[PDB]
Amino acid sequence: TDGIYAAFDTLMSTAGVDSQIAALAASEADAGTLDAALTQSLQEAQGRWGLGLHHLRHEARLTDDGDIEILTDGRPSARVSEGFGALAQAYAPMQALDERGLSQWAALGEGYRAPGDLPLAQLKVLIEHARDFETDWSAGRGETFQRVWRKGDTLFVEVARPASAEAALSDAARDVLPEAHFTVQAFVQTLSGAAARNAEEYRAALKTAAAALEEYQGVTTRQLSEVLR
Amino acid sequence: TDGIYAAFDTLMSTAGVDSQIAALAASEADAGTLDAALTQSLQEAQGRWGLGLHHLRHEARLTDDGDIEILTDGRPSARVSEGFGALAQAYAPMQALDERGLSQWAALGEGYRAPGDLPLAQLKVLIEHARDFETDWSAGRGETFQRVWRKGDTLFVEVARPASAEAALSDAARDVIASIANLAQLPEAHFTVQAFVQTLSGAAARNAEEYRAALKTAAAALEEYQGVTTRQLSEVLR
Repeated sequence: TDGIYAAFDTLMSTAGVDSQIAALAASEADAGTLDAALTQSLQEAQGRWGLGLHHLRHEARLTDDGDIEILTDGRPSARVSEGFGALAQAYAPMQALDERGLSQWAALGEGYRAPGDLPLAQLKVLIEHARDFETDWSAGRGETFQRVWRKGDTLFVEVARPASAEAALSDAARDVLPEAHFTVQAFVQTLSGAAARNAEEYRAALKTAAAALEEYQGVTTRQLSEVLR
Repeated sequence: TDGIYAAFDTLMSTAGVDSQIAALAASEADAGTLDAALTQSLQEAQGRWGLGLHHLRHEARLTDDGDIEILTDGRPSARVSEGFGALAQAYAPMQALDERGLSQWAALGEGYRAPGDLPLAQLKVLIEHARDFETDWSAGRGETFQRVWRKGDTLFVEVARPASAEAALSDAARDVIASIANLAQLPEAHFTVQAFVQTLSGAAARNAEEYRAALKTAAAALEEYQGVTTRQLSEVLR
């Protein structure tokens, strides 16, 4: 019934996106307002899930049969009514994760990717004077991984810490359902305008993305610590 | 019509481009082969004329009436039957030259351009690790200027030494007389060699030392083509 908007909201919560879609529908929002918000929410969620599909366009839309269709590059690939397990399966063959759980796809697709361990003084040059560019993954502060890319006027700063469903669910027990398919594994901080050509803003964006990542992974750990009697 | 091809070849000579359109047409080459040779010649010429129109696609084609049409971004600009001055005039409003005679347009158009005074250490990073990028003009050796940009898989290195047609033509005249008459009808009244753009691809296009050597190759090509065209014009004047 009206549980389709709730089901989507639930999906979004696995990513720490507070979509508020049921509330939007309840307000009697038109279909186009609903579709724009569904899509904006999904796009945020893709940045958190760590699936590694930045190179694909993500959309979600209302269908006549009361379902929510999820598209990648314009092709439908799943329906929300199908459940969260099916969404995961639809995404899986598009993914290319390495042994660290880090996507191997480039975010800009096809082209030169710079090393992930450039000197900051050289990375600075890309940031200030390059056009589009992209960096391979590298380790970063505190058990995280990080990479950066620019597309247009926007700099995207990705910080990731891959963490299986087991690894969290479990690790919450060291204190003495949807999260089985999706969880917050990464955070992408965006910069634009002058800030996207400022290497010190980049460095601060890493710290911002890392803190927001750990806050988001902290909450999932609490649920699986209180759901533990 | 014989004269149309010859006219085109003469225009090309002002950039030291030996286009051989008259000989190619006399062998009765087909329209596709001729059009390709016309276009390749014009693109080469544009690199040396220093008009500053790298952001535009340049083409030339045979017409039905036996003419040659010159286009910029698919739009007809002038036909060779109109004369060398008509083509110069069509280009003029597309140009944007600064005080020094250097073009103000970017080669990549619309987007971020790096400043011209960049340290070599920084330029080296762009060359090795960026994708597309562009630099404004910087000072080079011996009164030249220089800039560099990458588009896709190709690195472009431009060295220029701006020079009006009047300067080039009068220098030729001065040296001819000193060594011993409708000037208006020469193609050199409107066109002269001001620049050379050297190209690098594949791995060399991301190699700092290939770039340094392209700067010198480009400078030396500028000398060579200013040399050949000056000698060519002087012979006519003699």
